[PDB]
Amino acid sequence: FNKDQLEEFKEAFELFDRVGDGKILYSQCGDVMRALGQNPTNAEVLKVLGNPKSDELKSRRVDFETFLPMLQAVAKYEDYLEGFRVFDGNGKVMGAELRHVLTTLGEKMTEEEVETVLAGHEDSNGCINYEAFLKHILS
Amino acid sequence: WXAXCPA
Amino acid sequence: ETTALVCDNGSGLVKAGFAGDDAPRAVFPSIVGRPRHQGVMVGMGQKDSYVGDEAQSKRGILTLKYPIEHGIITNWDDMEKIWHHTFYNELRVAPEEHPTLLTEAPLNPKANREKMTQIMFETFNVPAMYVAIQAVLSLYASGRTTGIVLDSGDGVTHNVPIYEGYALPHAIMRLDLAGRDLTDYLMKILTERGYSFVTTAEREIVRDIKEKLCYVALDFENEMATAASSSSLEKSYELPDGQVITIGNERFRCPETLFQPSFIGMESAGIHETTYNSIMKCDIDIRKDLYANNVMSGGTTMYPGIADRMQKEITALAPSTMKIKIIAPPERKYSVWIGGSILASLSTFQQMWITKQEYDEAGPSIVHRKCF
Amino acid sequence: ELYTKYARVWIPDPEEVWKSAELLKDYKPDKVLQLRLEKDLEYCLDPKELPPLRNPDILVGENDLTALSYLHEPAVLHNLKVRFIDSKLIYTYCGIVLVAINPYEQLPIYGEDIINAYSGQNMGDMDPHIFAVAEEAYKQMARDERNQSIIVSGESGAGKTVSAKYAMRYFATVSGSANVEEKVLASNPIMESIGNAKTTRNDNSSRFGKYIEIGFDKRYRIIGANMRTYLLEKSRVVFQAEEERNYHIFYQLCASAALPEFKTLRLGNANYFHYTKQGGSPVIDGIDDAKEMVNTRQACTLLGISDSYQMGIFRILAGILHLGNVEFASRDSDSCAIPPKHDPLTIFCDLMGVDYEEMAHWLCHRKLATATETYIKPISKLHAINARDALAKHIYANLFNWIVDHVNKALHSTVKQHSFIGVLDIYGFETFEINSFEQFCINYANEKLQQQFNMHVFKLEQEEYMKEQIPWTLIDFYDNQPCINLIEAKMGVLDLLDEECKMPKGSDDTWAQKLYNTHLNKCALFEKPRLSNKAFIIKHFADKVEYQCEGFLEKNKDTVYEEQIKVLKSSKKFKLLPELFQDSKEHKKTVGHQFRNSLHLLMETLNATTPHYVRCIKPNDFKFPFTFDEKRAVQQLRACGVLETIRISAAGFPSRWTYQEFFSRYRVLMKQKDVLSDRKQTCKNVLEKLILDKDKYQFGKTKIFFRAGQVAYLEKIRADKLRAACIRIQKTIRGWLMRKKYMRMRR
Ligand SMILES: Nc1ncnc2c1ncn2[C@@H]1O[C@H](COP(=O)(O)OP(=O)(O)NP(=O)(O)O)[C@@H](O)[C@H]1O
Ligand SMILES: Nc1ncnc2c1ncn2[C@@H]1O[C@H](COP(=O)(O)OP(=O)(O)O)[C@@H](O)[C@H]1O
Ligand SMILES: [Mg+2]
Ligand SMILES: [Mg+2]
Ligand SMILES: [Mg+2]
Repeated sequence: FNKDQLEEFKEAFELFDRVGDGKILYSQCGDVMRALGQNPTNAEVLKVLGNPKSDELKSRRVDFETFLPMLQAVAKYEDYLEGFRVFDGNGKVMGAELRHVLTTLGEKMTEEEVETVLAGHEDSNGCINYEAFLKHILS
Repeated sequence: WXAXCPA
Repeated sequence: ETTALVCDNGSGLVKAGFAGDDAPRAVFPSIVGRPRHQGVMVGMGQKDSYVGDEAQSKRGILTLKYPIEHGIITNWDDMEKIWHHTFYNELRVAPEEHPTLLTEAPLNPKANREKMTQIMFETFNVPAMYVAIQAVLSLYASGRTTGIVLDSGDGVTHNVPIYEGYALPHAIMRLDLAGRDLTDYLMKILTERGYSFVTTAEREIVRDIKEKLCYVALDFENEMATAASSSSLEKSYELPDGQVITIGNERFRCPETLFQPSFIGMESAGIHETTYNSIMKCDIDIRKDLYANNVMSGGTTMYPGIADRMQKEITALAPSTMKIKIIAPPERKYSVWIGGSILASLSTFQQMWITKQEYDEAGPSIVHRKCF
Repeated sequence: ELYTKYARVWIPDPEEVWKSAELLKDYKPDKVLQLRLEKDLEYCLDPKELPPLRNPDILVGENDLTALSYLHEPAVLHNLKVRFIDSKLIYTYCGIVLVAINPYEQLPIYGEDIINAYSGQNMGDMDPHIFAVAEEAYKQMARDERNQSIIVSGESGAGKTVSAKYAMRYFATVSGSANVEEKVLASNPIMESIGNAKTTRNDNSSRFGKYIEIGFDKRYRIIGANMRTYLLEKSRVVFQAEEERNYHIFYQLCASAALPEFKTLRLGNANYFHYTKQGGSPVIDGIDDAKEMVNTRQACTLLGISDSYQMGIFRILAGILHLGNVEFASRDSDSCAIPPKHDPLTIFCDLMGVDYEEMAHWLCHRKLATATETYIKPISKLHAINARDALAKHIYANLFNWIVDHVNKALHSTVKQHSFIGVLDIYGFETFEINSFEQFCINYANEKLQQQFNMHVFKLEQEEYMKEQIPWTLIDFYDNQPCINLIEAKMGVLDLLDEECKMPKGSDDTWAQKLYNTHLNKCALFEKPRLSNKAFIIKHFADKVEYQCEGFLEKNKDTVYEEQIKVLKSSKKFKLLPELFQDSKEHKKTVGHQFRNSLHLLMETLNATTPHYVRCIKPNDFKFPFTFDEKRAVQQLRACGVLETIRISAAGFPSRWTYQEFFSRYRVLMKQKDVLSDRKQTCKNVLEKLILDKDKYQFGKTKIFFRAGQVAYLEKIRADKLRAACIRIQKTIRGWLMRKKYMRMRR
């Protein structure tokens, strides 16, 4: 990272500082990485965090300087398409089925998150154009 | 038999 | 499937039948007759020789020979005639299809068993066979595994002690006295009362008198006194020509010679004393179980009163404290065949047969090792 | 290996025979698995084993226990449990076999609309139901001229009668009709009364094989029915072990005695007569014998046995009871005699119309005839008691045959029987704390039926493999023939027992010793229990079973002295007693030999025919409606042989898929590069990529055949791929929405 990147990342980090100490919680580190363009799994975030225990994850606070090596380490389409083609073969995906899989498999998300991302993209039949949705969510 | 008796 | 033949050649009666059934279905005398007079009528179908019940029916014009004298087969082709008559005429069974079980007295020459075997395999082609000791079979008959068997047929008498299924071969006694020679003695004592039976056909009549009228005197002396003093003891019998003959003391005097062989001239003591001298050759732990069983077998033990005479004088010899029991089943004339009938139906026994393969490998010598 | 985080495995437990556990740490090849239990356990892997895996849940609950990709005990005991408890479905296939569970509760499923629903449908069209067996038997009988059998096996009370009843109701309704089923059903009271017993484990245990053959005419209307019986347990008449009873009718009879009709019989209480007394358990709860008597006579009357004959039958049974009391006083080891003026024999001869002094003479003597000459000779008190009991057995067996023949005379219809379908109710494999000659025979008849089953199934799978053009040898014949030769060959256990009866001074000690000498190390199926010289073990198909020698030489003896029968035929006091015998080697045959012969008649009757199999299980001891207990269930699933049927099916190719359904499951694994529009060849390519070894799958014309554990592996890798895709998508979206809240935070 160059000076400009370090400045933008620190500024972003400080916007997420909800206590004024120039720090975020470990549990926000992943959020900052995602806000900064990373797409880590919860497992990857915990791994770069050093698999913290619940207590230090929830209350130990780290400043930008300790977070930064983790962001660096984290920083270092066709599969995404096949992944969407998993749930198809007319190029569509049920909104109900996507809701079910997102709320029941993997690193399960809430129904509200899924409603938020799915809002306005499904048609009357309940089908999602996944290539368009993917391009939209990758921009 | 063969000796000590008739049969 | 196939059921072994069980065949006892004896002396006198052949008795034969299938294994696994209750009684012989062929019983007939082992006698072979040849005609001795001149054939006069032409076109009669006159026949070289007769066997069994035929020779009994025609005996007026025949010489009758017994092919077994003292349990030794003396003439071989008259014996082949008797076996041929048994299988084809009496049982009507082809011998190739059936194992055969054959019966013999102990301490008789080995050549007898060898010839019996060589004939059964080579000329009858019997698929398997065995040769069994007559005494051993009478315990299978009476349902025992222990006892001293006293067995007497025509010809040979023998004692064989058995204890828990082991024979004790050093203690076997054999005695040539029994059965036929009672008849030859009976002819000489009848001559004293003025009847003369010489020819071989007349002997068959004497033998039937012996079967009907003889009985064993319980005390020999008192009965000779009685019959000398009275006529109460005297019975009369009718010959085949309607003559009538009358027999007094003599009828008990005949079977007494089993108990005192001196009369006929033999060396040895009577059956009671070879029986006791046979128990005395056994070790002392088992005598108490031998005295508890004495098993009579074969037809010479069917005289009235012979069981009670045995029990009396063996009790007189034996130590005082013991039960002497004599077991004399009313069926004892057949006991050797009934025992062989049981033995040949066991499944354990199906390994014991001499099969034709082993004979073709090793020849008639095998019988001595593979059989007892 | 297959064991991973997110795995599941079955672990054994005392109180439900298996319980689920989740594999809490990935396992690497060492004596430990971390397991989580629905909380925490550590479980030894022990010599080695691994615990049985748990089937992926899309397979659990389907109609066929061979559809499971892991086939093992806890999978069966799981499917039958969920399907019975949750669905209330009581019928389930195991391959060919239908398994049926007794609900102890009525159900709507037997309604006539459903009778119509099953008719004409093949086994594929529908869920399992008993009508789906009856329908197959019917249509095969029509399709191909051969007769058909239906074979029903289970612990008594597992509903074999109700299964047969609804089976024949299917025939009556489908054919049209003539009132057979009413008659057949109405026979059951009497054949329960003469034919069943109490047993240590059961009441109304049936001790015989009942074969009901329904005849059809050339229209395939029902003509009528015959009945045959096999394998009757004759030895129970005279000997019962503790907490057993004699056949019910003796206790119905004794409990009746206060009734006027039976005043003449002089019946005592049930503890007076030596044949009822011994097992010491006169009274059953939940029944009143005195009512059951009335129900028996009422069934006799409905089947049209005149009251004169009924009083005949009860005469003869009072005869058997009184005969039992006769006592012999030995005078010698050779000889025995009856006490003078001895009352039981006086009552027997009065009941039976014979001379007191003839029976007094012939019970104690036996007669042997040469061609020319005949002897009467005495017999020991042991041989006398053996003969009295052989006469009791021979009377009872003839009386049973006569009642069955009268029932047949009322069931027959006088028309040419074009073909028949036959329904066999027979007992299953049996094991107690103590096993004795009856159990030995029952288990041998099950070894024979299990062989027939295995051989039939093997033929069917050879036909299916030729139908899919797959070389045969891949499936091969597992065979219980060495255990049958162990039992019934010459120098087998039965042969050496029948030998030991006639051998002099036979005893159970010398018998056991003969067994050890003959078999002890020469056969892998015969074993000696380590601590006893009086017992032996046979490794039957279901399990090892230990038998005591202590009974068999008493029980195995039949010999009947013909003279005692010729005495009984002379009876003129009443018609039935000579009529029973009216009818030479059979008088010599031992019980074991008659059992073999009856079993050969049965196997010839079934080999004439093409079988269909049903199995029945009690789910609990206490008749609780729709409640299921794993510890009785696993017992009966062994006893019924289902748990070896599945073991034999687990070798080979039990999992079968059509290529279309295979796409419908597994498009997800295939790249659209890999898909041809030739589907069959697509799959031939893909599966060879995905599963490395050509062994574990056979291609055939319309199906794929899989070794057991493979479809589970495919489900595992499918779930893993689908999860990985879900992870990619959801992290992408959840990162976008976090970035979108960051967009709000910059703003
Ligand atoms: N399919 C079924 N539907 C309803 N009840 C059933 C069913 N199968 C069995 N039962 C019940 O199970 C009980 C016994 O069945 P049943 O066939 O009469 O046994 P059983 O009289 O002992 N004959 P057995 O099997 O030889 O002992 C009865 O209460 C039936 O109602
Ligand atoms: N009822 C009888 N009383 C006395 N002696 C008999 C009787 N029956 C047969 N015998 C004699 O016994 C012999 C036949 O006995 P048996 O046992 O048949 O001989 P084997 O055992 O050699 O066949 C003959 O000497 C016959 O005289
Ligand atoms: Mg003899
Ligand atoms: Mg019932
Ligand atoms: Mg029943």
